Amino acid sequence: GKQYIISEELISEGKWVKLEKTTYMDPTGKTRTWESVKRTTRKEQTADGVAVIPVLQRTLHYECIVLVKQFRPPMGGYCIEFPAGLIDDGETPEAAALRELEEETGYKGDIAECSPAVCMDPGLSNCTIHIVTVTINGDDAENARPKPKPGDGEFVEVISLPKNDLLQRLDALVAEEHLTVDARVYSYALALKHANA
Amino acid sequence: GKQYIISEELISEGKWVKLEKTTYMDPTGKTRTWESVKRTTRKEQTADGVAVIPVLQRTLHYECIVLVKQFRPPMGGYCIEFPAGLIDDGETPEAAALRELEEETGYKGDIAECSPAVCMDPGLSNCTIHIVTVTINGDDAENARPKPKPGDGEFVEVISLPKNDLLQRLDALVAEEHLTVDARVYSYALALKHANA
Ligand SMILES: Nc1ncnc2c1ncn2[C@@H]1O[C@H](COP(=O)(O)CP(=O)(O)OC[C@H]2O[C@H](O)[C@H](O)[C@@H]2O)[C@@H](O)[C@H]1O
Ligand SMILES: Nc1ncnc2c1ncn2[C@@H]1O[C@H](COP(=O)(O)CP(=O)(O)OC[C@H]2O[C@H](O)[C@H](O)[C@@H]2O)[C@@H](O)[C@H]1O
Ligand SMILES: [Mg+2]
Ligand SMILES: [Mg+2]
Ligand SMILES: [Mg+2]
Ligand SMILES: [Mg+2]
Ligand SMILES: [Mg+2]
Ligand SMILES: [Mg+2]
Repeated sequence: GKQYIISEELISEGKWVKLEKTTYMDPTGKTRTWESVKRTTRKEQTADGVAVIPVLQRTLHYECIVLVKQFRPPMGGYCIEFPAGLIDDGETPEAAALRELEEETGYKGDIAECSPAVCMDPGLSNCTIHIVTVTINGDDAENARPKPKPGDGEFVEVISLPKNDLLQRLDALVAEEHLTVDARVYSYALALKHANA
Repeated sequence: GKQYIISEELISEGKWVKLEKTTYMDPTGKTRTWESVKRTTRKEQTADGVAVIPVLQRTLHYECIVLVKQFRPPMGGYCIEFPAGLIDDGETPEAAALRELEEETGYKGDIAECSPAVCMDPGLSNCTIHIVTVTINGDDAENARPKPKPGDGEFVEVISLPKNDLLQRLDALVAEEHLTVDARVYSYALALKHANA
């Protein structure tokens, strides 16, 4: 028997996040519940945000993956992640990705590809994002002196690491600093390693 | 200046998840708030769970990545993910990995590598997992006819896709029906294609 949602009761709602009690039908026709999380900023027929995989390309160097370091309140510490942001109203995933990349890193990129909506943590929330691959011409005079343009309550640090040695460099950051690496960044790094050998 | 947590005020706590209002100090010395989510099952000094990257190997065959498909209440639909589960009390990440892999797919594997705790969705929750790379000897009799041993309220479908064509195969599954691929699975698949550049 196929499963389906029966009802979604609001438990508590903040200005950005809300908790819900989800009642659904299981394969055996039995009613069960689940505690779900959702963002209050999600628009209809639109993913919550985007994560950007910024590939910095330079003539004299191997490719680099541009990451950002930010203090994350929910984590109680600093985290290393792909640049990311919530999609603004009417804005396409691609546009959101280029804007957030420039805002958080100062780099002006070009779209390479865009994934369909993927889930962030399906066992807990309904949060989804588009993973957008963007290339950056690191030799262009325009990208010589990049500087972020963060908002009021935002201070991002840019950290670019070699694509051919990503996993190792991420491990070093974890060991030497008070940092947590994002699961998507690490999954990306593991496959780069697994593909290689 | 270094940012840090000033206080955490409980907003709503459930059986599995809770919502809190976090107050922290920004780089300038000003206090700001943030809405954060946490799992109530989280034990101090340990990550919430593990995600397993199972590589099914067989002589003279392409390698396959074992994934699971399950109905996810928060998403209101089915999702394709790496087998994963919460870490049991006192259980090590590696043991959780092999245990969850067997319960969800029936396969018995060997640990290849284990990542440090990485965050699932930092801008929203404090959820963390260890991504454990595991290899499955597809030529061993015990792995010939593996059968999932799920819980009372767990219903999983095993889907193994070729590692050599992972991203394309994921797209083909999504073209067939309403399905959402996990962001970590997609990040992994993307890097397999982006590697060697
Ligand atoms: N939970 C919150 N509590 C208080 N204020 C909030 C919260 N979420 C967002 N905001 C406000 O909206 C802004 C969105 O920042 P983005 O930069 O536009 C989005 P970013 O934070 O970068 O996240 C991008 C993706 O990764 C995150 O972990 C989520 O998965 C998200 O989908 C935050 O910087 C803050 O000003
Ligand atoms: N939110 C919830 N509401 C109601 N009951 C719950 C909830 N979370 C866990 N449970 C209970 O604990 C079990 C944990 O299953 P795992 O299988 O042990 C953990 P799994 O679901 O697989 O997730 C593992 C990792 O990937 C998922 O996205 C999770 O968010 C986590 O990051 C659930 O099957 C259910 O019995
Ligand atoms: Mg951001
Ligand atoms: Mg933004
Ligand atoms: Mg932003
Ligand atoms: Mg599970
Ligand atoms: Mg379990
Ligand atoms: Mg399980």
